[PDB]
Amino acid sequence: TIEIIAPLSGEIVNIEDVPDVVFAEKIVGDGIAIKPTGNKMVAPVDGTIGKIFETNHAFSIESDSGVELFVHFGIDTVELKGEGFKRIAEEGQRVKVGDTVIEFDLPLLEEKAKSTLTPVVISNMDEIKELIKLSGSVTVGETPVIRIK
Amino acid sequence: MISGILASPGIAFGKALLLKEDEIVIDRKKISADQVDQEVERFLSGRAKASAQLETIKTKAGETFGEEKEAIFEGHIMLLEDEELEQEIIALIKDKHMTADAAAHEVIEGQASALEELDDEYLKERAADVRDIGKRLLRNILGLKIIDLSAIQDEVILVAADLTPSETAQLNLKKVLGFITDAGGRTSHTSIMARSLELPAIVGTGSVTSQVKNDDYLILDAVNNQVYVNPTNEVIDKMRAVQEQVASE
Ligand SMILES: O=[P-]([O-])[O-]
Repeated sequence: TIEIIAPLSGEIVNIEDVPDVVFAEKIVGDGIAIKPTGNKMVAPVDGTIGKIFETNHAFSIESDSGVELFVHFGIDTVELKGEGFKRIAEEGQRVKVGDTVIEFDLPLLEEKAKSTLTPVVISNMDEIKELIKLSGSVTVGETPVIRIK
Repeated sequence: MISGILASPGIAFGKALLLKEDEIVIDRKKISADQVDQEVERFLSGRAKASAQLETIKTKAGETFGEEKEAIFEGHIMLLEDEELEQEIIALIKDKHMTADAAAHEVIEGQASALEELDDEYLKERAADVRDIGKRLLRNILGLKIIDLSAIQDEVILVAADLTPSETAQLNLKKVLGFITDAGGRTSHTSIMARSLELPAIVGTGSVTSQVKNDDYLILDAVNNQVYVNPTNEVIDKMRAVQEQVASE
Protein backbone atom coordinates (compact mmCIF):
# COMPACT_ATOMS: atom_id res chain seq x y z
CA THR A 1 0.00 0.00 0.00
CA ILE A 2 1.26 3.34 -1.10
CA GLU A 3 0.16 6.52 0.59
CA ILE A 4 0.15 9.70 -1.47
CA ILE A 5 0.74 12.67 0.74
CA ALA A 6 -0.88 15.97 0.21
CA PRO A 7 1.25 18.12 -2.08
CA LEU A 8 -0.55 21.29 -0.81
CA SER A 9 -2.88 22.27 2.07
CA GLY A 10 -6.55 22.55 1.50
CA GLU A 11 -9.73 20.61 1.14
CA ILE A 12 -10.14 17.55 -0.92
CA VAL A 13 -12.50 17.87 -3.84
CA ASN A 14 -13.81 15.40 -6.45
CA ILE A 15 -11.88 15.30 -9.63
CA GLU A 16 -15.13 15.16 -11.39
CA ASP A 17 -15.97 18.55 -10.02
CA VAL A 18 -13.04 20.29 -11.69
CA PRO A 19 -14.07 22.81 -14.37
CA ASP A 20 -12.01 21.08 -17.01
CA VAL A 21 -13.22 18.18 -19.09
CA VAL A 22 -9.76 16.80 -19.60
CA PHE A 23 -9.22 16.45 -15.92
CA ALA A 24 -12.84 15.77 -14.97
CA GLU A 25 -13.00 13.04 -17.59
CA LYS A 26 -9.65 11.81 -16.26
CA ILE A 27 -8.11 11.68 -19.62
CA VAL A 28 -4.90 12.63 -17.96
CA GLY A 29 -5.23 9.97 -15.20
CA ASP A 30 -7.23 9.60 -12.06
CA GLY A 31 -6.96 11.12 -8.61
CA ILE A 32 -8.33 14.04 -6.54
CA ALA A 33 -8.34 17.85 -6.52
CA ILE A 34 -7.48 20.26 -3.68
CA LYS A 35 -8.89 23.69 -3.00
CA PRO A 36 -5.61 25.24 -1.81
CA THR A 37 -5.20 27.33 1.38
CA GLY A 38 -1.41 27.50 1.71
CA ASN A 39 1.61 28.86 -0.20
CA LYS A 40 3.56 25.97 -1.42
CA MET A 41 3.59 22.73 -3.38
CA VAL A 42 5.77 19.87 -2.08
CA ALA A 43 6.63 16.39 -3.16
CA PRO A 44 3.74 14.05 -2.39
CA VAL A 45 6.15 11.06 -2.42
CA ASP A 46 9.78 10.03 -2.30
CA GLY A 47 10.85 9.93 -5.91
CA THR A 48 12.34 12.03 -8.66
CA ILE A 49 10.94 15.19 -10.20
CA GLY A 50 10.31 14.68 -13.83
CA LYS A 51 9.06 17.75 -15.48
CA ILE A 52 8.32 21.24 -14.36
CA PHE A 53 6.20 23.37 -16.65
CA GLU A 54 8.02 26.40 -18.04
CA THR A 55 5.30 28.50 -16.29
CA ASN A 56 6.33 26.86 -13.13
CA HIS A 57 2.83 25.88 -12.18
CA ALA A 58 2.71 22.13 -12.57
CA PHE A 59 5.01 19.19 -12.25
CA SER A 60 5.55 15.49 -12.64
CA ILE A 61 7.19 13.15 -10.16
CA GLU A 62 7.76 9.41 -10.09
CA SER A 63 7.85 7.77 -6.76
CA ASP A 64 10.44 5.27 -5.89
CA SER A 65 7.52 2.83 -5.56
CA GLY A 66 7.00 3.30 -9.29
CA VAL A 67 3.88 5.54 -9.22
CA GLU A 68 3.74 8.49 -11.73
CA LEU A 69 1.91 11.57 -10.41
CA PHE A 70 1.02 14.86 -11.93
CA VAL A 71 0.23 17.94 -9.85
CA HIS A 72 -1.19 20.85 -11.73
CA PHE A 73 -2.07 24.04 -9.76
CA GLY A 74 -5.42 25.64 -10.76
CA ILE A 75 -7.26 25.60 -14.04
CA ASP A 76 -5.92 27.19 -17.16
CA THR A 77 -3.13 28.63 -15.01
CA VAL A 78 -0.55 28.49 -17.87
CA GLU A 79 -2.26 31.58 -19.21
CA LEU A 80 -0.73 33.58 -16.29
CA LYS A 81 2.76 32.98 -17.75
CA GLY A 82 4.51 32.16 -14.48
CA GLU A 83 3.06 35.03 -12.46
CA GLY A 84 2.59 33.99 -8.80
CA PHE A 85 4.76 30.88 -8.96
CA LYS A 86 8.44 30.34 -8.12
CA ARG A 87 10.21 27.16 -9.07
CA ILE A 88 12.12 26.03 -6.16
CA ALA A 89 13.19 22.61 -7.22
CA GLU A 90 14.89 21.37 -10.42
CA GLU A 91 13.85 18.79 -13.04
CA GLY A 92 15.54 15.46 -12.14
CA GLN A 93 15.75 16.36 -8.54
CA ARG A 94 15.52 13.55 -6.09
CA VAL A 95 13.11 14.32 -3.35
CA LYS A 96 11.58 13.16 -0.26
CA VAL A 97 8.06 13.69 0.83
CA GLY A 98 7.46 17.27 1.85
CA ASP A 99 10.33 18.75 -0.18
CA THR A 100 9.32 22.11 -1.67
CA VAL A 101 8.90 22.16 -5.34
CA ILE A 102 7.18 25.43 -5.94
CA GLU A 103 5.90 28.35 -4.04
CA PHE A 104 2.93 30.29 -5.08
CA ASP A 105 1.04 33.50 -4.24
CA LEU A 106 -2.47 32.46 -3.26
CA PRO A 107 -4.22 35.74 -3.08
CA LEU A 108 -2.76 36.80 -6.43
CA LEU A 109 -3.91 33.56 -8.05
CA GLU A 110 -7.21 33.63 -6.35
CA GLU A 111 -7.70 36.94 -8.03
CA LYS A 112 -6.19 36.12 -11.40
CA ALA A 113 -6.71 32.45 -11.94
CA LYS A 114 -9.87 31.00 -13.53
CA SER A 115 -9.72 28.52 -10.66
CA THR A 116 -7.24 27.48 -7.96
CA LEU A 117 -8.59 23.92 -7.91
CA THR A 118 -5.56 21.66 -8.08
CA PRO A 119 -5.75 18.21 -9.55
CA VAL A 120 -3.52 15.50 -8.22
CA VAL A 121 -3.61 12.62 -10.56
CA ILE A 122 -2.04 9.25 -11.20
CA SER A 123 -0.84 9.04 -14.73
CA ASN A 124 0.02 5.35 -14.43
CA MET A 125 -3.53 4.06 -14.02
CA ASP A 126 -2.79 0.83 -15.93
CA GLU A 127 -0.13 -0.12 -13.41
CA ILE A 128 -2.14 0.11 -10.29
CA LYS A 129 -4.30 -2.40 -8.49
CA GLU A 130 -6.41 0.02 -6.52
CA LEU A 131 -6.97 3.64 -5.94
CA ILE A 132 -8.73 4.59 -2.70
CA LYS A 133 -9.63 8.29 -2.56
CA LEU A 134 -9.59 10.05 0.71
CA SER A 135 -11.65 12.83 2.07
CA GLY A 136 -11.40 16.07 4.09
CA SER A 137 -8.86 18.72 4.94
CA VAL A 138 -5.17 18.14 4.44
CA THR A 139 -2.04 19.59 5.50
CA VAL A 140 0.91 19.94 3.10
CA GLY A 141 3.32 17.05 3.28
CA GLU A 142 1.57 15.45 6.13
CA THR A 143 -1.93 14.27 5.36
CA PRO A 144 -2.40 11.29 3.01
CA VAL A 145 -4.83 11.99 0.12
CA ILE A 146 -4.83 8.71 -1.78
CA ARG A 147 -3.97 5.11 -0.92
CA ILE A 148 -2.91 2.78 -3.67
CA LYS A 149 -2.21 -0.88 -3.97
CA MET B 1 13.07 45.18 -42.61
CA ILE B 2 10.85 42.35 -41.25
CA SER B 3 10.10 42.21 -37.48
CA GLY B 4 8.08 39.68 -35.40
CA ILE B 5 7.42 39.25 -31.65
CA LEU B 6 10.45 37.01 -30.95
CA ALA B 7 9.32 34.28 -28.50
CA SER B 8 12.83 32.94 -27.71
CA PRO B 9 16.18 34.85 -27.97
CA GLY B 10 19.16 33.10 -29.61
CA ILE B 11 20.72 32.58 -33.08
CA ALA B 12 20.55 29.80 -35.71
CA PHE B 13 21.71 28.90 -39.26
CA GLY B 14 19.95 26.31 -41.48
CA LYS B 15 17.68 25.59 -44.48
CA ALA B 16 14.02 26.75 -44.47
CA LEU B 17 11.14 24.22 -44.61
CA LEU B 18 7.77 25.46 -46.00
CA LEU B 19 4.49 23.70 -45.11
CA LYS B 20 2.20 23.97 -48.18
CA GLU B 21 -1.43 22.71 -47.90
CA ASP B 22 -3.96 22.52 -50.77
CA GLU B 23 -7.39 24.03 -50.07
CA ILE B 24 -10.00 21.39 -49.20
CA VAL B 25 -12.82 21.18 -51.80
CA ILE B 26 -16.34 20.50 -50.44
CA ASP B 27 -19.08 19.15 -52.75
CA ARG B 28 -22.41 21.00 -52.41
CA LYS B 29 -24.08 18.45 -54.71
CA LYS B 30 -26.88 16.55 -52.93
CA ILE B 31 -26.80 12.73 -52.87
CA SER B 32 -29.65 10.34 -53.79
CA ALA B 33 -31.18 7.73 -51.45
CA ASP B 34 -29.14 4.90 -53.00
CA GLN B 35 -26.10 7.10 -52.24
CA VAL B 36 -27.14 7.53 -48.59
CA ASP B 37 -25.95 4.05 -47.60
CA GLN B 38 -22.77 4.46 -49.68
CA GLU B 39 -21.89 7.87 -48.20
CA VAL B 40 -22.23 6.56 -44.64
CA GLU B 41 -19.86 3.68 -45.48
CA ARG B 42 -17.39 6.16 -47.04
CA PHE B 43 -17.52 8.16 -43.80
CA LEU B 44 -17.04 4.99 -41.72
CA SER B 45 -14.28 3.80 -44.10
CA GLY B 46 -12.63 7.25 -44.04
CA ARG B 47 -13.23 7.51 -40.29
CA ALA B 48 -11.69 4.04 -39.99
CA LYS B 49 -8.36 5.42 -41.24
CA ALA B 50 -8.13 8.56 -39.03
CA SER B 51 -9.02 6.25 -36.13
CA ALA B 52 -5.83 4.21 -36.59
CA GLN B 53 -3.69 7.14 -37.85
CA LEU B 54 -4.73 9.38 -34.92
CA GLU B 55 -3.76 6.57 -32.53
CA THR B 56 -0.30 6.41 -34.13
CA ILE B 57 0.23 10.14 -33.47
CA LYS B 58 -0.73 9.62 -29.80
CA THR B 59 2.02 7.05 -29.22
CA LYS B 60 4.59 9.46 -30.72
CA ALA B 61 3.51 12.22 -28.34
CA GLY B 62 3.88 9.95 -25.28
CA GLU B 63 7.41 8.85 -26.14
CA THR B 64 8.43 12.19 -27.67
CA PHE B 65 6.98 14.68 -25.12
CA GLY B 66 5.35 12.50 -22.39
CA GLU B 67 1.98 11.72 -20.76
CA GLU B 68 1.23 15.46 -20.61
CA LYS B 69 0.84 15.49 -24.43
CA GLU B 70 -0.31 11.87 -24.83
CA ALA B 71 -3.66 12.39 -23.06
CA ILE B 72 -4.53 15.46 -25.17
CA PHE B 73 -4.80 13.13 -28.19
CA GLU B 74 -7.05 10.75 -26.25
CA GLY B 75 -9.47 13.63 -25.61
CA HIS B 76 -9.48 14.55 -29.31
CA ILE B 77 -9.89 10.89 -30.29
CA MET B 78 -12.49 10.25 -27.55
CA LEU B 79 -14.42 13.35 -28.64
CA LEU B 80 -14.34 12.22 -32.26
CA GLU B 81 -15.81 8.81 -31.33
CA ASP B 82 -18.49 10.56 -29.22
CA GLU B 83 -21.77 8.67 -29.82
CA GLU B 84 -23.43 12.07 -30.37
CA LEU B 85 -21.32 12.67 -33.50
CA GLU B 86 -22.11 9.23 -34.94
CA GLN B 87 -25.87 9.79 -34.67
CA GLU B 88 -25.71 13.48 -35.74
CA ILE B 89 -23.40 12.89 -38.74
CA ILE B 90 -25.47 9.92 -39.95
CA ALA B 91 -28.82 11.65 -39.29
CA LEU B 92 -28.05 14.65 -41.55
CA ILE B 93 -26.86 12.37 -44.38
CA LYS B 94 -29.90 10.11 -43.92
CA ASP B 95 -32.33 12.98 -43.19
CA LYS B 96 -30.95 15.84 -45.36
CA HIS B 97 -29.33 13.53 -47.99
CA MET B 98 -26.17 15.64 -47.66
CA THR B 99 -22.58 14.47 -48.38
CA ALA B 100 -20.37 13.07 -45.59
CA ASP B 101 -17.69 15.75 -46.02
CA ALA B 102 -20.34 18.52 -46.09
CA ALA B 103 -22.53 16.97 -43.37
CA ALA B 104 -19.61 16.06 -41.07
CA HIS B 105 -18.17 19.58 -41.46
CA GLU B 106 -21.41 21.10 -40.13
CA VAL B 107 -21.35 18.90 -37.00
CA ILE B 108 -17.78 19.75 -35.90
CA GLU B 109 -18.11 23.32 -37.21
CA GLY B 110 -21.47 23.63 -35.44
CA GLN B 111 -19.97 22.86 -32.01
CA ALA B 112 -16.78 24.88 -32.59
CA SER B 113 -18.98 27.70 -33.92
CA ALA B 114 -20.89 27.67 -30.62
CA LEU B 115 -17.60 27.89 -28.69
CA GLU B 116 -16.50 30.99 -30.68
CA GLU B 117 -19.67 32.77 -29.54
CA LEU B 118 -18.01 32.62 -26.12
CA ASP B 119 -16.47 35.94 -25.00
CA ASP B 120 -13.25 34.31 -23.63
CA GLU B 121 -9.82 33.99 -25.32
CA TYR B 122 -9.10 30.79 -23.33
CA LEU B 123 -12.29 29.02 -24.48
CA LYS B 124 -11.74 30.24 -28.05
CA GLU B 125 -8.31 28.53 -28.30
CA ARG B 126 -9.81 25.17 -27.28
CA ALA B 127 -12.39 25.72 -30.04
CA ALA B 128 -9.33 25.87 -32.33
CA ASP B 129 -8.24 22.37 -31.24
CA VAL B 130 -11.75 20.99 -31.84
CA ARG B 131 -11.90 22.72 -35.26
CA ASP B 132 -8.59 21.05 -36.20
CA ILE B 133 -10.06 17.58 -35.57
CA GLY B 134 -12.86 18.16 -38.12
CA LYS B 135 -10.50 19.89 -40.58
CA ARG B 136 -8.27 16.78 -40.85
CA LEU B 137 -11.33 14.52 -40.94
CA LEU B 138 -12.27 16.04 -44.30
CA ARG B 139 -8.77 15.25 -45.60
CA ASN B 140 -9.03 11.70 -44.19
CA ILE B 141 -12.29 11.00 -46.06
CA LEU B 142 -10.88 12.42 -49.30
CA GLY B 143 -7.51 10.73 -48.62
CA LEU B 144 -5.39 13.84 -49.26
CA LYS B 145 -1.58 13.54 -49.13
CA ILE B 146 -0.06 14.39 -45.71
CA ILE B 147 3.45 15.81 -45.53
CA ASP B 148 4.06 14.49 -41.98
CA LEU B 149 6.77 16.48 -40.17
CA SER B 150 8.36 13.19 -39.03
CA ALA B 151 9.74 12.45 -42.55
CA ILE B 152 12.61 14.95 -42.06
CA GLN B 153 16.04 13.36 -42.83
CA ASP B 154 18.09 16.63 -42.72
CA GLU B 155 18.34 19.49 -40.20
CA VAL B 156 16.11 22.39 -41.29
CA ILE B 157 14.30 25.44 -39.86
CA LEU B 158 10.49 25.10 -39.57
CA VAL B 159 8.48 27.90 -41.28
CA ALA B 160 4.64 27.85 -41.45
CA ALA B 161 1.70 30.26 -41.27
CA ASP B 162 0.64 28.53 -38.03
CA LEU B 163 1.10 25.08 -36.37
CA THR B 164 -1.71 23.10 -34.66
CA PRO B 165 -1.00 21.18 -31.37
CA SER B 166 -1.23 17.94 -33.39
CA GLU B 167 1.84 18.88 -35.45
CA THR B 168 3.91 19.84 -32.37
CA ALA B 169 3.70 16.23 -31.10
CA GLN B 170 4.80 14.48 -34.31
CA LEU B 171 7.47 17.17 -34.77
CA ASN B 172 11.22 16.32 -34.81
CA LEU B 173 12.77 18.62 -32.16
CA LYS B 174 16.35 17.49 -32.94
CA LYS B 175 16.02 18.07 -36.72
CA VAL B 176 14.25 21.44 -36.31
CA LEU B 177 16.80 24.13 -35.38
CA GLY B 178 14.04 26.63 -34.62
CA PHE B 179 10.39 27.54 -35.26
CA ILE B 180 9.14 30.54 -37.28
CA THR B 181 5.46 31.33 -37.90
CA ASP B 182 3.08 34.25 -38.53
CA ALA B 183 0.43 33.05 -36.01
CA GLY B 184 -1.30 35.51 -33.62
CA GLY B 185 1.35 35.63 -30.85
CA ARG B 186 0.80 33.42 -27.79
CA THR B 187 -0.93 30.71 -29.83
CA SER B 188 -1.88 27.47 -28.02
CA HIS B 189 1.10 25.53 -26.55
CA THR B 190 3.24 26.25 -29.64
CA SER B 191 4.77 29.72 -29.09
CA ILE B 192 4.74 28.42 -25.49
CA MET B 193 6.89 25.44 -26.56
CA ALA B 194 9.67 27.74 -27.82
CA ARG B 195 9.80 29.33 -24.37
CA SER B 196 9.94 26.01 -22.46
CA LEU B 197 12.18 24.33 -25.08
CA GLU B 198 14.50 27.36 -24.90
CA LEU B 199 15.11 27.45 -28.69
CA PRO B 200 15.15 30.62 -30.94
CA ALA B 201 11.80 31.21 -32.74
CA ILE B 202 9.38 33.92 -34.04
CA VAL B 203 5.54 33.67 -34.21
CA GLY B 204 4.51 37.18 -35.41
CA THR B 205 6.60 37.30 -38.63
CA GLY B 206 3.40 38.39 -40.43
CA SER B 207 4.43 37.27 -43.95
CA VAL B 208 7.84 35.54 -43.97
CA THR B 209 6.52 32.21 -45.35
CA SER B 210 5.31 34.07 -48.47
CA GLN B 211 8.87 35.38 -48.93
CA VAL B 212 10.61 32.01 -48.28
CA LYS B 213 10.67 28.93 -50.55
CA ASN B 214 11.58 25.48 -49.24
CA ASP B 215 15.37 24.78 -49.28
CA ASP B 216 16.10 28.50 -48.77
CA TYR B 217 19.12 29.22 -46.52
CA LEU B 218 18.14 31.61 -43.68
CA ILE B 219 19.98 32.93 -40.60
CA LEU B 220 17.82 33.80 -37.56
CA ASP B 221 19.21 36.62 -35.40
CA ALA B 222 16.52 36.30 -32.71
CA VAL B 223 18.66 39.10 -31.17
CA ASN B 224 18.32 42.00 -33.62
CA ASN B 225 14.97 40.51 -34.65
CA GLN B 226 16.08 40.22 -38.31
CA VAL B 227 16.29 37.38 -40.88
CA TYR B 228 19.01 37.21 -43.58
CA VAL B 229 18.00 35.47 -46.84
CA ASN B 230 20.95 34.08 -48.88
CA PRO B 231 23.70 36.27 -47.34
CA THR B 232 27.22 36.44 -48.83
CA ASN B 233 30.15 34.95 -46.85
CA GLU B 234 31.32 38.46 -45.90
CA VAL B 235 27.92 39.10 -44.28
CA ILE B 236 28.18 35.85 -42.27
CA ASP B 237 31.74 36.61 -41.18
CA LYS B 238 30.51 40.00 -39.91
CA MET B 239 27.61 38.26 -38.12
CA ARG B 240 30.00 35.67 -36.64
CA ALA B 241 32.19 38.36 -35.03
CA VAL B 242 29.07 39.74 -33.30
CA GLN B 243 28.12 36.25 -32.07
CA GLU B 244 31.57 35.96 -30.45
CA GLN B 245 30.89 39.22 -28.55
CA VAL B 246 27.61 37.74 -27.29
CA ALA B 247 29.39 34.59 -26.08
CA SER B 248 31.91 36.75 -24.20
CA GLU B 249 29.05 38.79 -22.72
O1 LIG C 1 -0.62 21.80 -19.39
P1 LIG C 1 -0.60 23.27 -19.21
O2 LIG C 1 -1.84 24.06 -19.37
O3 LIG C 1 0.67 23.96 -18.86
